[PDB]
Amino acid sequence: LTHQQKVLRLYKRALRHLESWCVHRDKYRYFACLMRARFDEHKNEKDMVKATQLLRQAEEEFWYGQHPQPYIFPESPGGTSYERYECYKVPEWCLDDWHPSEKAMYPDYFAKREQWKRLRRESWEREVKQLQEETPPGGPRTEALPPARKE
Amino acid sequence: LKIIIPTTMLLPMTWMSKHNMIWINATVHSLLISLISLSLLNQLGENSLNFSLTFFSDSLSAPLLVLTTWLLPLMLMASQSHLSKETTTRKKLYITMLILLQLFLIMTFTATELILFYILFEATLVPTLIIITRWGNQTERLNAGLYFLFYTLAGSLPLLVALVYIQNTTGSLNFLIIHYWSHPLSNSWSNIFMWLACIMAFMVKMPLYGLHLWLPKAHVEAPIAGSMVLAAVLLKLGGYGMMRITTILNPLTNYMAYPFLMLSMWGMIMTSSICLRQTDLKSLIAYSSVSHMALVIVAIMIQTPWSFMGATALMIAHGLTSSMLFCLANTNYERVHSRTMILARGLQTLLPLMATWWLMASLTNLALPPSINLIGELFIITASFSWSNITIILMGMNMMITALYSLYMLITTQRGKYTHHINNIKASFTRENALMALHILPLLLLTLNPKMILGPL
Amino acid sequence: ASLTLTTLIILTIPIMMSNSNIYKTNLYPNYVKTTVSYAFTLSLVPLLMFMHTGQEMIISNWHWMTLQTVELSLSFKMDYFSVMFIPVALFVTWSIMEFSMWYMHSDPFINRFFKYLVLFLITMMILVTANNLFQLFIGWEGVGIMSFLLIGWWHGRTDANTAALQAILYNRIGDIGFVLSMAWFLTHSNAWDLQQIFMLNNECPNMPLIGLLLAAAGKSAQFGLHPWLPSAMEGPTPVSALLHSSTMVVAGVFLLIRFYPLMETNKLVQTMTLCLGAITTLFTALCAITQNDIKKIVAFSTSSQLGLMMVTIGINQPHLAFLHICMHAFFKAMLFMCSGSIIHSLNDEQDIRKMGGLYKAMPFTTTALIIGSLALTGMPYLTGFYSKDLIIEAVNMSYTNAWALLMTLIATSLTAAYSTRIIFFAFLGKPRFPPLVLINENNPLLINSIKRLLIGSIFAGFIISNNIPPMTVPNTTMPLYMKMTALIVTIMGFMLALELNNTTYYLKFKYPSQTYKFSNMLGYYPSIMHRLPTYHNLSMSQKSASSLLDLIWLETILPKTTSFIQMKMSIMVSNQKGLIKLYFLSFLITIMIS
Amino acid sequence: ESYRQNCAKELEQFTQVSKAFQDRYSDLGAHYSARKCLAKQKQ
Amino acid sequence: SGFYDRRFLKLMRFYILLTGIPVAIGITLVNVFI
Amino acid sequence: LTLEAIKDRVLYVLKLYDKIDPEKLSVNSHFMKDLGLDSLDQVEIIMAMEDEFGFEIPDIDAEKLMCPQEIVDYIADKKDV
Repeated sequence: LTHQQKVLRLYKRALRHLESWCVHRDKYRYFACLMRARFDEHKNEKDMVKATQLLRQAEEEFWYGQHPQPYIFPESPGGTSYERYECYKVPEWCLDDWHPSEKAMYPDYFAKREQWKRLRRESWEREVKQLQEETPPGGPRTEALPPARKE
Repeated sequence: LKIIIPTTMLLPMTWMSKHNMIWINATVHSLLISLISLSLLNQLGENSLNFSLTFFSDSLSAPLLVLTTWLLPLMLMASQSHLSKETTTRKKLYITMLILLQLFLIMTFTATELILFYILFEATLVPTLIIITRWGNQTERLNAGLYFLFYTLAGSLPLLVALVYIQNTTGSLNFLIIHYWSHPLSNSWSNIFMWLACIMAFMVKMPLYGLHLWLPKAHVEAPIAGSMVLAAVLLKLGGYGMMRITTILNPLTNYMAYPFLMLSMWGMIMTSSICLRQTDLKSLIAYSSVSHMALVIVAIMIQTPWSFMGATALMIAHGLTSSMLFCLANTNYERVHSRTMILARGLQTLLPLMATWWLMASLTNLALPPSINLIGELFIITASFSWSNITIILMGMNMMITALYSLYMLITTQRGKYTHHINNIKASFTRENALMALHILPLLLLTLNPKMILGPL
Repeated sequence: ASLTLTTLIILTIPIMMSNSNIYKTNLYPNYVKTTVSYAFTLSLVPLLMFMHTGQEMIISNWHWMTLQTVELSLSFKMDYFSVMFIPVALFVTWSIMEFSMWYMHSDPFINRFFKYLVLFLITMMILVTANNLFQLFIGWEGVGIMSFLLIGWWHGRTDANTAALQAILYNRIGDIGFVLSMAWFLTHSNAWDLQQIFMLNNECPNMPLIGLLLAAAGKSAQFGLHPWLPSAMEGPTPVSALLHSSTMVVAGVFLLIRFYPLMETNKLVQTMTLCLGAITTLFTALCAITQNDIKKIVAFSTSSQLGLMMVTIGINQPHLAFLHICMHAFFKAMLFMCSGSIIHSLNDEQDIRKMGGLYKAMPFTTTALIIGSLALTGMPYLTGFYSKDLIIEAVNMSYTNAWALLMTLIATSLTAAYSTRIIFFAFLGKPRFPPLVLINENNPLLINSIKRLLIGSIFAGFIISNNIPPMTVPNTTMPLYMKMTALIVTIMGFMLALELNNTTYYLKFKYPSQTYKFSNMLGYYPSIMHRLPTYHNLSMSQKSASSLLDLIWLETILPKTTSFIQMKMSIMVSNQKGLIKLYFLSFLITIMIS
Repeated sequence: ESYRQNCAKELEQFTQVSKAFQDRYSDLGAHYSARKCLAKQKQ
Repeated sequence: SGFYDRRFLKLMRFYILLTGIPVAIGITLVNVFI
Repeated sequence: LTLEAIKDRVLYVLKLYDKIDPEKLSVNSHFMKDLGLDSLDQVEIIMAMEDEFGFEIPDIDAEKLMCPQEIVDYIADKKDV
């Protein structure tokens, strides 16, 4: 992690809890503008060693005011429905099991599907060689760019 | 003697059966002989039923006998896909272990001489040993064999000498007359060692909390056909015998019950607590089994008639439900070879009907009305409560934890996300559903007519 | 006789139809709503034969298992309670049917959902009707497990599962007490039947009543056992409306209602019942003042109502205590369903703070929620009045502990409080839900549902208070402020809560006081009673029991012992060597000894 | 709603009956047997 | 795939009822007459 | 929902932000090298923009953001349109 993104996430965070308090769009707008006004009016530019101390201040000042429970959108890990639908998301390979009396009933979809599976089984060695190629001994980074096919 | 001959007769039939048809032979005829076993159930409301000089059929034995006859086909249905690549002679050798085993059971339930009952009681030990040791998976099974073995013998052997002693200090060793000629033995010190000598073997074979260590380590290892018997039956037979020999003893039981009532009343809550945090399912079930057997053993020792009624009922119900959970776990173990419960994850998502069986099975494990499990348990809580008003505070905690872990095994190995890469699962065979439907249906019909399962008292 | 048993048994048939292909059809559920409809139509009749002539009945068609002395048998007593209660359940549940057809209309497995509905209701019928105590236990526990199946409906997210497990856990803790009592009546009274037990127990029962009380605390979510109920809102709304509003949780006190005379035998029972029911009203209502979910607020409300009626039992007035339920169901089902309309309308956003101000956007739901809130509030001739006023008044004029009465007062204030909170944020403000507005009140079945419950919600108080025989024998004298108090406390509620709420509207950021953090952390209670004992146990069950107690000592003490001793002995006797002079000389000395 | 009436009448005969039946067949325990009921009656 | 389960139920229901009908009817005929 | 609806609603929110001058706005218009808005306002535009949908933005993905096309692409992925 790095300092800039850090202070930023503190900002989005604090701002959100700040809505959670202010409820009304009005008051929230006002205090929001006041808040960003605080971040700039303070040290929008400074040496680092002071700045980290300013964060250590800010974290406390936030933690005291953080509100017993923020608003959370349902998709988010809090959620009123963080995984309501995980009952349903069946992995594709499972259909590949239906046996012909079922498989006959969707000739089209299955056709297109073997097209895909073919595409993969054909493709795979290339991702092998490429992954083998672009990689050093093996650093922090995940994935690597396409260059001529598949990726 | 009529039910017992054909049970012998399947063996020639097995050996002479065509090499790829044997499963059908053994299955069909085992079912038939089950139905013949069922006619025994009639009993009588007064006198214990009698037969030859050498057999009799107390009401206490009959439901057990029916059960024991009933299990063979089940073990066959479970086994017959677990093994396939095995050579024909070896397979044909294999079912012989099972049937030979139940033959010893049909003999050892109807008794009648307690020395005959003993020698069969201990004779059961061999085939189950062979099965645990040759067809169990992974290394530990070897070691497991030993724990299963000596704990029985170290218990059984003194019982043996004790038996011989009595038929010398009194007339016959036979059960009926000893039920009638019974006379109290009392305090001293010789009589106390007589007491433990006539109890410890039975209290080993149904595990007691201080001694149960072999049992989980048997169930971890045994191929499922060994598991179903080792759980559903042998424990219960140890209980049957202990209910038998209590015709003697008294009044001394009043004075000697206490230590074992402490190991049991505490061991139930304890083992159930351990049960709440297993790494792998196949053990979880086993500790659930001990956690229920403790109830049987106090139910026997408080010796109140309610307690024996509840004893019988709970023995049978726990039989069926435990066997059911075992096969029902082996299915997962075959589909993914995980054994560890954590890997199964979202198994419900990928297939439904098994989730239904998980539901029914666990649901009757926790015992809710009017499962014969429950009603079996409530009586012994009643008599226990009569025996000591405090005792309820212990029983209640059991009924807490047996909820939790039971539901737990459900919600951890089912509800939740599928693991992604585990492609191995393949959509439920007919025999699977057939099998567990075969466990659970009798268990539910049986509630309609308890009066034939409560037993002699 | 044939009538009541039919008004039960027909409910069973659709489940039977569950294996029939019609179940696999989309067509199934409407046969269920129609089924409950006919069930209700049939259900009215016994109540009327019960009316003008007043007869009551018990039947026990078939003994199930004849023990010595005891012979338990299923037995449907059909007293005042059991007859009066059924039409209510059929009514509200029928409305829930019609609601659910729309709430879930997208959802797969919906048919299974209805199957679980009927399967629940039938167990509830098992509980309300049963005479023989054991049958009451099957109704009990079975209702518990249906609660488990429905709470976990969205089984994917873990939180649903924890909620379900939590509910079964606290119910079970109640079940311990239930079993204690259930044994004790058999050991002593030798019974398991209300005839037997009512007959033989003129003497004071010092203890069974308290364990039975704990069981009553189980379902009813008293203070020691409240949290599962708030967490039970996590299941999909029509479920929580179904039974956490009414049909389930009220049964927990219904049990205690059934056994009034024995309570009357003791003083300490009425005592402690009051002692706790009051404080649970208060302690719940406080958390109810300050939440943000619609449904959590409504949940704390329903539990608070339960505490109130619980002192209504504890004040030794069982009849009104039952009377309050019958009113309560309509109110709460109203609230959860209108709330369901809001939530479905907006793509499901429970949180009020970004709930819009939509007083005009959904006017009919508005009306509904208004009459509902007024009913729960206890307005003078509206349905909630005929319970609440008679209740708290009777508490006033009764001899009793006063501090609890005080608690009833603050509680009935807070009723008005949160009830105004939800109105305020739900409607009044300029709207603040995210832009696009998919809002669509329209879909006729929903309309019809809310309509019927409004109808009951306004007439039933008067009609039922009129028709019932005067078991109450009224207290109507001194003084005048006696009757006024129920109103003025409400008025204080609206004035304080509303002026406060408007003061929230005036800029000026502040930071929370400790009381806010307290009452909005649900009393801290879940966050301490869950993160603590469970830790000490799950640790203990490994730090000790699983490990050193039974994997490392219990095995050391007798396998590893002997197994070691034979190592030593066996290496000692078979000493490998074999030099002659050794053992040969040993032959010598063994002869000298011999 | 009355009782404490004719029910007191039955309650009495039940009191006598259950009394004596309690007496004849109490702490016999499991494996109740006539020899034991005798052994109690002499007591 | 839901085929295997529904097949299982078709079978099981078919047999339990296969023997189921003659028995139930036999019990009824025995009820009305003898 | 459709891709045009996404790009349209997104710009329709970017237009209302004061610091952007609406004529200069373009789907491909860059966010720092073009327009001086800086991150402290970037956080505002992103949270305010997700808020329109009720959709939630994970932080590490919030770090990229920049080009509005990259945004419409992002919601296109998460909603799977």
